[PDB]
Amino acid sequence: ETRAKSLLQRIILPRPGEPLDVRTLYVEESATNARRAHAATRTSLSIGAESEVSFCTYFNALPASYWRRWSILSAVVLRLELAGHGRVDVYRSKADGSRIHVQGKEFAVAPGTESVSVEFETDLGPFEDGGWIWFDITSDTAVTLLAGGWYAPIEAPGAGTIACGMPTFNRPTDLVKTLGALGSDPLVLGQVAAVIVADQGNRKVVDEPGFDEAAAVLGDRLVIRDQPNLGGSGGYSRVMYEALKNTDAEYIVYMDDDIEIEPDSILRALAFARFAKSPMLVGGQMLNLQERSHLHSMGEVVDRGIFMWTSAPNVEYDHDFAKHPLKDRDNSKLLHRRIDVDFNGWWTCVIPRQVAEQIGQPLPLFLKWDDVEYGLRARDHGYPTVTLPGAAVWHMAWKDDAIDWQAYFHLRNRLVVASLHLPGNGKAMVVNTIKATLKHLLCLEYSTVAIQNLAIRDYLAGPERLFQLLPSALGAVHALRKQYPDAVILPSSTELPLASHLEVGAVAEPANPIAKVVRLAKGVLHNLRPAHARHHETPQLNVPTLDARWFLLSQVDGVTVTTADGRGVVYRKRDPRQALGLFKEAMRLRKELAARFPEMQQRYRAAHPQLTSTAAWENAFGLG
Amino acid sequence: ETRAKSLLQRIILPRPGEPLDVRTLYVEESATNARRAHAATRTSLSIGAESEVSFCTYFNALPASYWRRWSILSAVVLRLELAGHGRVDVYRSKADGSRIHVQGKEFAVAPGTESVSVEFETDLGPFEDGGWIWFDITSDTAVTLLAGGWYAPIEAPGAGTIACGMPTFNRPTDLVKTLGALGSDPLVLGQVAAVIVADQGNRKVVDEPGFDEAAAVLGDRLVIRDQPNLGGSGGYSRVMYEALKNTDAEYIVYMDDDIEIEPDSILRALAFARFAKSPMLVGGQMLNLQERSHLHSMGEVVDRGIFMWTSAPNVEYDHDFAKHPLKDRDNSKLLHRRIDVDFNGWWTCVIPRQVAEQIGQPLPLFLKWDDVEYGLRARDHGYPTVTLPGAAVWHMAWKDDAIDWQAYFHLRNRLVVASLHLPGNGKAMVVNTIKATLKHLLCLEYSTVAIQNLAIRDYLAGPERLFQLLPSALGAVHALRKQYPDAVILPSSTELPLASHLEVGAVAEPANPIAKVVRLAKGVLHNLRPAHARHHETPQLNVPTLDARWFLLSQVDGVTVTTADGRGVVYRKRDPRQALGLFKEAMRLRKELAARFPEMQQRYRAAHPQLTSTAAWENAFGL
Amino acid sequence: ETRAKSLLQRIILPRPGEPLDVRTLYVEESATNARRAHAATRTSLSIGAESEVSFCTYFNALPASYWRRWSILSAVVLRLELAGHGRVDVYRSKADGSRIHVQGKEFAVAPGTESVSVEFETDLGPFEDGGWIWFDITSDTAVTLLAGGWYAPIEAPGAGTIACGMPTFNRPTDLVKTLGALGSDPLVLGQVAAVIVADQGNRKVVDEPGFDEAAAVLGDRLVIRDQPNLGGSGGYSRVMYEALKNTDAEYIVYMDDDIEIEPDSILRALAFARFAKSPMLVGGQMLNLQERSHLHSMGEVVDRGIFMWTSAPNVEYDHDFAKHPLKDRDNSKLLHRRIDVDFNGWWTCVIPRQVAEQIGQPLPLFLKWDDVEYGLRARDHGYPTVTLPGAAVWHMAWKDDAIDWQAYFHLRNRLVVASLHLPGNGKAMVVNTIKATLKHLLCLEYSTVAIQNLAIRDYLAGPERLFQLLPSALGAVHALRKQYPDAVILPSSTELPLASHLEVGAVAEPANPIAKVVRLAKGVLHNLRPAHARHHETPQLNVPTLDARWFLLSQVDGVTVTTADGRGVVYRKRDPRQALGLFKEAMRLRKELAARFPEMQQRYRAAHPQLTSTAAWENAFGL
Ligand SMILES: [Mg+2]
Ligand SMILES: [Mg+2]
Ligand SMILES: [Mg+2]
Repeated sequence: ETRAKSLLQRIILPRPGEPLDVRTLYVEESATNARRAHAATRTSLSIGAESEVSFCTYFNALPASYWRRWSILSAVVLRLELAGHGRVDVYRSKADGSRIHVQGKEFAVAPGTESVSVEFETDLGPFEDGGWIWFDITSDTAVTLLAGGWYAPIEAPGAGTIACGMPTFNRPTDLVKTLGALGSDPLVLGQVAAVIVADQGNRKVVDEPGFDEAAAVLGDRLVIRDQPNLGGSGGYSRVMYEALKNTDAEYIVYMDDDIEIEPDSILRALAFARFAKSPMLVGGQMLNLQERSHLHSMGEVVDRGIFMWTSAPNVEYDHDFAKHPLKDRDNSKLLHRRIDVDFNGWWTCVIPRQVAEQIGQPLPLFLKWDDVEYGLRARDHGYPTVTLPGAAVWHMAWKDDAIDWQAYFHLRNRLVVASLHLPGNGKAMVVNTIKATLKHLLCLEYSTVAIQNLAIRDYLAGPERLFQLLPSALGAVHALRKQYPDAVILPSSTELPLASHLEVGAVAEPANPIAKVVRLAKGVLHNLRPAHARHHETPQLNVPTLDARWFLLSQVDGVTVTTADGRGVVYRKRDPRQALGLFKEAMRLRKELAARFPEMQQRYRAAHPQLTSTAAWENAFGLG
Repeated sequence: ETRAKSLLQRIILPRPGEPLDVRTLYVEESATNARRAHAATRTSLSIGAESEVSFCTYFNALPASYWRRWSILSAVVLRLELAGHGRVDVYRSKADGSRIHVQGKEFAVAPGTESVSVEFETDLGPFEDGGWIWFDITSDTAVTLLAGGWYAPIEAPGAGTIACGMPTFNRPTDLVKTLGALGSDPLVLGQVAAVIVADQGNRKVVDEPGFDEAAAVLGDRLVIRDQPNLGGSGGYSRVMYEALKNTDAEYIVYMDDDIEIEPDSILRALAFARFAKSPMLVGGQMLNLQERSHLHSMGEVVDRGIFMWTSAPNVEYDHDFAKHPLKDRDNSKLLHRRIDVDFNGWWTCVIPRQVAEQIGQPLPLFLKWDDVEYGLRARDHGYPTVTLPGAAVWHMAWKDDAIDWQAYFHLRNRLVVASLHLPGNGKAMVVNTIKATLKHLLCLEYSTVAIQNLAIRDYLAGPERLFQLLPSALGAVHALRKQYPDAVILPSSTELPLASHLEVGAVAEPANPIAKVVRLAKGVLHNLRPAHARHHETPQLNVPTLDARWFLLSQVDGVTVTTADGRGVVYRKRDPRQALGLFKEAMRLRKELAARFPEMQQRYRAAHPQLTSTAAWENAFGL
Repeated sequence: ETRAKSLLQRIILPRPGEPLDVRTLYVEESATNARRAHAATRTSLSIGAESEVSFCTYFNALPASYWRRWSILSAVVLRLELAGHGRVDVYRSKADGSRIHVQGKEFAVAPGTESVSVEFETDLGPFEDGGWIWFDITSDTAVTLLAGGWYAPIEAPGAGTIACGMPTFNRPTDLVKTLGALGSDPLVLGQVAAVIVADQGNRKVVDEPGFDEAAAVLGDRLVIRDQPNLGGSGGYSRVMYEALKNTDAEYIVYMDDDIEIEPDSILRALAFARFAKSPMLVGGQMLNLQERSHLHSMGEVVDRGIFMWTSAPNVEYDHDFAKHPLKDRDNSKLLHRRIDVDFNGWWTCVIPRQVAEQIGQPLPLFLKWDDVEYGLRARDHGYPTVTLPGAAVWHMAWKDDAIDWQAYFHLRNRLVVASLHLPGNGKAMVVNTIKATLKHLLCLEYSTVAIQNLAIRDYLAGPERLFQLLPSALGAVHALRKQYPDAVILPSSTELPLASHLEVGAVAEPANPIAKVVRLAKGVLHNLRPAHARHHETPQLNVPTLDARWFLLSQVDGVTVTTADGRGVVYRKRDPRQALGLFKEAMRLRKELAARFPEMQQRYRAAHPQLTSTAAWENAFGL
């Protein structure tokens, strides 16, 4: 007689010996409890007498606003199996984090039996701008939650079969763990029709220890394809090609090879994609793999002025649930607002087969902006994208991605997608790139300016080169970078002579803004003077990563800057002649870009159907 | 199968009944734990079920940046012996204290066995500017850590034999405690080849109760010598002399006679010196003996402008770990930066035998600026000094060391080392000493100005007088100070008449700098008028230590000031004639110093091999 | 073998079921302890395994500064008896609250025996400006402190016999409870030779239930004497007379009939009075009876410029140890300084027999300014007064003591004592009383000025009327006050018609000081116009106690003000002619006082020996 029909989200609990900071993602235990809640299994919990455990957490709370805005559901059904005497209280929240009591039931096991069912049904009405639904358990005796989860009162449409896919490149140790975690949960395995791997490196995962057991667990689902290193674009395009050609799944699940999979997130994203009103992309969120209690972002959009991907409104990066729980209205109010996004990353993303077969294959961009363009294309075809809170995987956050080789792909493809979606003349984007070049030159980052000029040149060459540059651009970018001293990395600062500290002045951040202006003037005047070769062989300062800002780099001639991860240093040397030459070349290229932008818009929008075609990608993979 | 090859740092735990604030130096227990962790032994811990214990502490976290910058080690190995069912998560940090989860494991004891081994291996890659490596234990059941420690994956070079040495002076009880603690650890005794003591006081340690048991535990290693009071310089010089002459050890371990020795710190410094790329000095840090949970300084450098020793960059004094643990990124982020130092104190310092035989013996400076000069000499000879975190010893911190007799030895030697490592004319140092003399004369500290003039006069006498002033300057400084009223310490303010509180106005510090300037003007105008003798007999105020600042001593004629430790008072009296005369004499001496500084530089750089030779110190030891 | 000789202070512990906030005066348990410490008796504690208990509390910490400044002791001996396995750590503090570790010992009961002795001896050296000495107990297993206390390493001078004395007036229940508490401790009764009571009321203590048992416990020490109500002055004078005539005790102990006695405080004050360098008055502190975890004052002095009793330097009233313990360096630093006082209250005060026989009897002042004058006379006769921390009793603090009848005795006796100890012409005191009269007239407190004028008149009547006004001033003040509407208390504001709120403007406290000035101007202008009789029958506002300030009372014609304890209201009314006449009379009397001040000084200083004679008080007692 239960209203529960289809499972949407299980009540998952931490692992044996889980760190205390990560436990906040599952349960919010009250400090007044004289005993910590012991998690016997991954779906059961054991709390002692006179204890209160709140499930207003990132994993066990239901985002009712998302299930109201995009799902065909009118109400949700909470079901719990309990043993012992206690009470379960169901609360909801508004768009500003205010707690509202919904219902409450005092439960106890009937004598003669062993367990008791507690069931609530709450409408998705008051969640127009945001809000969650959660439940707290306040025990009178020793209470044990045997099982629980959220349900939809109607059966799930379709079959729900999914084809997973991960592009890998010389990361077999992590791919083995990913496949094992994918095959560990039988509920997830029951929905997987294929597991597609695109090995683009030389160290094949087949030759990795621990691979055969996970492969036997997955059975015939595992399909590994070898191909040249075509980057993330080529890898995910091969995944989608295999899923659309050789598997009969209803949803393609883009994943990454270096993620820690929470298996219930896949089921949550699948159930959300199945109950959607219209076909839509359902992506997952990212938790920091190094700080596992941190949610990296609630959602991402793209500023259409300068055309640049940024955080969605009411979103702040890096949220620590251990320090600021979901109940904290001071620091976690923005988490109670429904976040509307333009795109979602491919670390975990669900694409319906209809959307994939209609809008086509990814663009041959190798890396960067390959997911933003796909999200924008899906939106233009009438398919929105939702970053579903609760469904997430663990992956490393973002370092020197705007300085190293990536600074090439970040710019070129930025100009490509802008050719396909930026409305207007694009002068604001050119001014943004001009000031970015100014900053790069003032910070003694000349290889970045060189490779960005190369990116502008390769972009102005037309879309007909996009498939030729797919496997050969990275080599040229690397060869151009390694000819500048600021790109060659050393083991440590000891490989150079000791810091002389000669001719060093004020290099600390200014306080008042007039000091900022006078230091900018000082830095301009200093960069105008010819440098001293003395500081090109013996560095002046050993500057860390965070101390390497403009107010320090604009007053030096030669400085060792420590890399982001702290594994080495790079010797940046100031050269007025080369700086002026790179600036002149960048301004020439940007003027030509501002002049030819309508032509490039037309050409890229005309070549887009040929770039997303299946035959062109078949020729790219070598299946001619 | 284990990658462990050389023990570098043992996981040590607090003593039975250890104070809670001191326990934070070893373990960081979570407040949500229902039961406090019980340390059965000093090398094992027992935690209850569903508890978490973090080892990101001052004694159980490896300073990976130091073992990357100066050691030949490419990686470290963490080996743990555990009983029960739980999980061990090894983390690291960056230069700003960002916690990076490195690697986790879940352990359980198989049925039929008594314990399990948990081993990790982590490279020393991402530690260019700083960072630690630690591990946390989250228990599912009752979990007992039987043993654990850090291990280098290669064997240790050499033999690891050490010769420890402590100069003592009328402190036999603390020396007996130190000798007992030195021979308490078997792993430490296994590496000690000699224990040299230089008794310079009348109260001999051989006549102290409890000495014979510690002597029998140490064995033939204990070697006690007797010599006149030649200060710390002479004591450590005698220690190094005996070590290089009669012992075949590979390292000399300078220690102090009044320290509480953490035994594993000696082995940590030894392992850090043995795995060094080039020979180097591996000094230890100093924990406050009175506040046993505080670390005094991460390291010390010397500013070459005014030439003065101070805290290294990114170093603040007095860091309480009980209040600000290592995990606190708000108040402990500076402890995650690799601190480069110029020298290290001789409360615990490791000097390789090669370095000692090459650079020589300490200078005959008696007290102050001896370890600084020795570190700078080692640096000039191609040997750096590193203050290794985690390897520390308890000892008192610093009070009146800028007013009492030490103000002599601190200034004179400050000039001596300035004749050796100060590039330039040295006018900045002279201006700094001029303004310091101004501060002293405004604070009615005339004895300090007098002994500083005496220090300048003795420094301008040349290096030939150094060995003559080694056993004779202290008595002269005492006889000079006992002629001033501000240098005579009374038992209490009760020995003087009651405070009159007459003619006492603005003595509380103001809040605006304009008022600071007008009060400085008031004090300048007050130090010009002839003082009233009535206030030189009956004091005006009974001022405590903290209240004795310039905004009070410049508006008074006679005041009793309480000493730093609070065991007495001193009667400071203002005299315009004597103040002006001392100022004139100090200015004349500093003019002569600024004029003759190149001459003194040449004289001290030429006579350096003679003052650091074995024969001169043998003549000084009475040998 | 033990250096302990004389018991100075026992380590006392809370009562069964003691409130948590009161437990902070005895023990400071660590919040991390899994179990709260249980005190099976008042002298034993039982702490569980892995727990820390700090005795740096108000009762179990030794004020080393006071035992160094006023006592002949050179050190203090801490002796404890412990069962179990743990560690004791003795700490001290400086004058600013910095914790300095002194010593530490690990204890464990030897096999066969049941308890072990732990003994420390610490010199009273570094306590010139302040500081305490305490000990912390950190357990390993179950630990039980059976008994402990502080000791002097020399025997106590004299016998230590004390004669107690408590004046009472119609308080039989509290006096019986006080007698029971005084007789409950055998260590206190062993020193008590007499318990003197001066029953000055109609209801006698002899007819109170529960009196016979306390009387039988006290034995023949209880000496009750009946006499007319002569106030506190007469009661304490009769107590001193009886103690000096009919008992052979060494120290008189003034107590109050309505205090909750901590019995060990008496022994602490006695030990401090015996070991003193010179004879001195060792008084005790006052803990708030309504907030038992609060200390009212660390000490009291008297400002000589305007001659008014106030808090001593570095003394803040009302210190809550439950919220701000002694270890809190931010909110309890001032408690770590030695407080020098001018006098001490008579709720608990030890006066040596020599001092009492020499300086004489208290002055016949009825109430107020008697203990101040006695302390000043003692100080003039070379006998200082010291308020000893740790030795305290519980008693009510202070309300309306500046508006009711007490405003009379406080002013008159303020002048009298001034005539004995005020250097100069005393114009500042007259100006202070003038501005106080201005404030009283602004707040519609006309009876206060009406009785202050009577006080100025009776003071100018000469000291020959002091013994005549002893049993007659209270009735005159009462009959004069009850003729004013602001002094007649009503059961509630419901006795008057409801508040009309008519002609009520700005009554909230101004923000910027310019608003304060303009509101003072408005209030001055409002007191110039004729008052409307309408507001004299129906009140305008029902103003609480804390809201009855000048900024509200200076802009009204008739207001009900609630009394301090909240048991009634008074209908204050404004009358411009009456206020003007009271002001004129006050100015006349104050100009006459400022003119005749040297005359009254000479007269009172000449009459003081006759007013403190035994014959005059024998005449006053009816003997
Ligand atoms: Mg990846
Ligand atoms: Mg020392
Ligand atoms: Mg009373």
